[PDB]
Amino acid sequence: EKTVPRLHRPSLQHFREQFLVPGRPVILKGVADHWPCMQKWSLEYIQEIAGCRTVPVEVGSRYTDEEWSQTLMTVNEFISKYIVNEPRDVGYLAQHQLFDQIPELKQDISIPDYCSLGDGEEEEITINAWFGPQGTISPLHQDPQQNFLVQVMGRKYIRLYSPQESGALYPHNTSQVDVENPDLEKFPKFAKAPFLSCILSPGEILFIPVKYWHYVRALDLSFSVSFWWS
Amino acid sequence: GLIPDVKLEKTVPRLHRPSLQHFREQFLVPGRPVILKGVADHWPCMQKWSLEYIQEIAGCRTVPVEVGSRYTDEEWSQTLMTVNEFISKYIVNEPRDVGYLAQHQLFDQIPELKQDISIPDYCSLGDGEEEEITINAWFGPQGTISPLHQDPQQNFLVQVMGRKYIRLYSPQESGALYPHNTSQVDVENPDLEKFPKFAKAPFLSCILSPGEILFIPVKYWHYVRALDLSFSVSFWWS
Ligand SMILES: O=C(O)CCC(=O)C(=O)O
Ligand SMILES: O=C(O)CCC(=O)C(=O)O
Ligand code: NI
Ligand code: NI
Repeated sequence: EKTVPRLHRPSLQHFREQFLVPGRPVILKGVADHWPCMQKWSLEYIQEIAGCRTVPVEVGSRYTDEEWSQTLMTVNEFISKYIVNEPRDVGYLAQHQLFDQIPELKQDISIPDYCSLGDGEEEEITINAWFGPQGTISPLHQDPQQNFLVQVMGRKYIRLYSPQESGALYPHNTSQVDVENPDLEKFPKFAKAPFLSCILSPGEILFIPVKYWHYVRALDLSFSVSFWWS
Repeated sequence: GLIPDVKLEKTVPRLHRPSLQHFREQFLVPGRPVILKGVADHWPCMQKWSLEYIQEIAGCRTVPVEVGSRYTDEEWSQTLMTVNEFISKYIVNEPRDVGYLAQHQLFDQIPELKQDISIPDYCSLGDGEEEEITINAWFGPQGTISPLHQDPQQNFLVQVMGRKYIRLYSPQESGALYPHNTSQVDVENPDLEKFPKFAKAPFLSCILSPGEILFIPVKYWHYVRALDLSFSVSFWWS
């Protein structure tokens, strides 16, 4: 497939002019790979620091509002039931501001310098945790802000469609199409829609331009951190 | 739950930042207790460690919690629980029984907390190595009691939150304390008949407040009762 480009610590100017302004995706290397989270986060570290904390957990496909659901449980309960022993069902600790809830963890991360290129102020950047077993899947969708998706534990497969291709994406903000199991009959335009893809690995940051369409499956036990900014 | 009448008892002397040399010659060598003022009062823990701060950072960690008084081995016991469950059951609202997060090396367990304290300069006067210093947390509701006892090293007990009534007896007074090392005597309710030699034994005492450091010389007998919700840090050094 066509792969998202990878750059080691590109200047602020180059990032702005070649990716930010024109809305082109890119993977940034050498930027987050030495944040303390990269060496510190593990099942055991997370359980030790945050195991007792209460967090929202998704179960089900996020294609339709009616198709998924969240329940509150401790981090230990979530790891026990959905990661370790020995998951029948798929649970995802997704889209949760864990780092406002647990300021100890926020110390293990950092706000990417590139964020200073936007209009908004730093305090207004939304930082979400995405913590889950191999096999979690976020259906194709778009978000209203710029995004730096930081991979911390494990790898994700990520597929990206320009907003220029919204039409071939048979929306309902979220696509009706199962990106990895599409129905060629029900949505013909899809299969020839062009895209970029990647396997996002620890230390790596994917820049997802505002409104850019993205699909995401965790290949391993996974932990990512997104920064929604403007 | 009564603030004792300390101005009627001999008080431990208080000094503001005595010099190392004065501390060495007049307190360490002869083994005399003293309260050091103006040394720890600006440690970050002094402003930082509210009850809510401690719960936020440390809440999930498992910690040993003592129940019962330590007058003999069989009279007390420890339960391992989270800091949250300790605070919940033994600190907040109206707890029925007394629990004490006592004598626990919380600072090796949660190293970030080390940034909020320091090794007192005076420790460099000992023979030991800085790494060999043992730092313990003592976190408990109003009313915890540590019975009269001695420890085998020098001690700087730093008060961070709340106050403690402390009574001290020199090693030369052991006879009048009826050791079983620990004493059989309940300092604040002594049995005069069973322990006749206790009433006249000489002692120093104090109410130790936040920011203050109590120097307990090696083997000096000490008894401690928390007057409020309390948090102390001890440095056992040699
Ligand atoms: O990582 C995922 O599973 C979804 C990420 C995402 O949609 C986002 O960060 O905006
Ligand atoms: O703070 C207490 O209750 C006891 C302190 C103590 O015995 C010590 O630090 O040696
Ligand atoms: Ni998204
Ligand atoms: Ni002691």
